[PDB]
Amino acid sequence: IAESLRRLKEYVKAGSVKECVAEWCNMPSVAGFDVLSEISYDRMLENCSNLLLLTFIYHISLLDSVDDDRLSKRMEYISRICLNIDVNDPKVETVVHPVLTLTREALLRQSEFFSPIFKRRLVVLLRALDGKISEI
Repeated sequence: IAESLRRLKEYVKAGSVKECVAEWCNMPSVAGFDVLSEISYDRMLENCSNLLLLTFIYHISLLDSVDDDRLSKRMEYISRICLNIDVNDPKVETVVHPVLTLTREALLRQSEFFSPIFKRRLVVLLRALDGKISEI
């Protein structure tokens, strides 16, 4: 964890966005997520491949923290990426359906422990994920 945090911190400073996301996905710690969270989702969309973006939301869905502020960031990243992602990109055709399915299931598995604010926010997020699965 500690070696990885050091790399993440330096990638954020340099503005190495893809590198930040890829580093965190390889070592998806809570502390690392908090460093990465300095990078807004729009920068991620400009710099990361669709495969990497799907790797990222999958890892966010598994992260074992339900703290309100952290969960807010978790859900915002997932929402924005899933609304932006082109589910018809051939490069992700063999992963996009199972990844969206696993992402939804992962969030539901944690949902009993979400505060009421985020139980309600999840209903909205699930609708967005289901809409993307509906396209394909």
